[PDB]
Amino acid sequence: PDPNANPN
Amino acid sequence: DIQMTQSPSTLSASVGDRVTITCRASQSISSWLAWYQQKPGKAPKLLIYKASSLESGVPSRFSGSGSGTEFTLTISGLQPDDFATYYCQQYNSYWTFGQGTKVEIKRTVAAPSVFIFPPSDEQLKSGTASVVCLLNNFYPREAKVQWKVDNALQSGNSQESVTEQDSKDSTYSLSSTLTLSKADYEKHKVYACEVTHQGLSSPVTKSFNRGEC
Amino acid sequence: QVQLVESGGNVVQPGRSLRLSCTASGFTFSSYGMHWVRQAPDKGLEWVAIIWYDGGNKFYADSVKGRFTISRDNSKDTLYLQMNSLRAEDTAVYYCAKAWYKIDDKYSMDVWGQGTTVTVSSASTKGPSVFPLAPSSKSTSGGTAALGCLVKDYFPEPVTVSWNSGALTSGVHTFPAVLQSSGLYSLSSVVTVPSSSLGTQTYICNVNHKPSNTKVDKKVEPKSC
Repeated sequence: PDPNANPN
Repeated sequence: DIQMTQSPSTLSASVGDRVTITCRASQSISSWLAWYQQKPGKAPKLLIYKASSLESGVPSRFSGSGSGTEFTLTISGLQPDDFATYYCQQYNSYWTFGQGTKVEIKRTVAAPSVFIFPPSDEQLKSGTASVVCLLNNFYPREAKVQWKVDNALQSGNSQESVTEQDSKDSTYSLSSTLTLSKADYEKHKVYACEVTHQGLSSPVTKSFNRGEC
Repeated sequence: QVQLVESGGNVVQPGRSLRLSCTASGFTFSSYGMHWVRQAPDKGLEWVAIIWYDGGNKFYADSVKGRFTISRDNSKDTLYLQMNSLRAEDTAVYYCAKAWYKIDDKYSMDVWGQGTTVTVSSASTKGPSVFPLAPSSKSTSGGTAALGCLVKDYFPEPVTVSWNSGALTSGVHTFPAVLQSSGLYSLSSVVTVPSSSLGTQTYICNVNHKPSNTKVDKKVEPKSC
């Protein structure tokens, strides 16, 4: 999974 | 990890000047670059995102440009509120920051006043001797301080401390403290600190003889 | 508006644990990811961890992986950082930051809190020793004399220094503390006064170390050489 992807 | 480096580390400027800070990345981060501003004792504040997009509420004198590995932050018409440290940050792969660029107030070059303090008799009873060299009210901040004991250069037994820029005269002050045991302090005579600063035509020496004063 | 308040920072021995909190207000906390970022001179600005809005996806920096755990309680609008097996290099100011509401392929943080300070050391609490930095012929230039006090071997930070109980403030320079190899801090506070006032004016430095409940007054006597 991408850490910089949408976390909201 | 993507390494972020800023240039310069310290920028000297005046109100009204147009200044530019440079940020470089170890590998391409596309346009995923953010700029923040931090004042001493305060939190970072977002200024620019996506390299060029201004955050809402940030004045239009802040503008950004750049892509890939090289980026710039430009402040057009510096205001007193703009004197602070600015950090770039990549968010392409995790989050890494630059070391920071401090924007300071530029003033005329002022040479330091060099004073030396031998250890007190009260400290010597405790078994330690501290010699303090004081560089007072100098600009710019770059200065070289070396300790010589009986003409022998000292290494690894001194610590330096510098104040932030003074709010009234825009100067810096620095202290260098040579720490020795009581027994090692008592076997030498001449204790001297040598100061190199732009305001001085040549290195300046401030010395004392142990026990004379 | 958006408000983030950190708490929990304290002095902790190496190898022990500490729990930090970030209490949020002014935004719908349950809809945003949250970050922990730390700051120190040896580390600059260093990202620590991120947690997704629901508390499932968590990523950590290698420097803390296996020792720090990030969590959140959305019913309390509170973010947590559980720090285990703390090291001296973990000493820093710890900030909590909200992930921004900017829709794009990549995301970062916008709003930061005020920060809470974590100091990891094995040193015991100790009040400072105050030694005079006496004025002399070697501390004079143009009718102005420099004098000061050496505040040495105290733990932990901070100390406050005043001169003549606050009556003398102009020309004062209290330097930032340095950490000695013994683990104890030391600093000096100096002031420039007219040489002509050395015989007429008494000068005393006032050092307070609240962690040790230590208040010290030290008269600096002028030297006749």
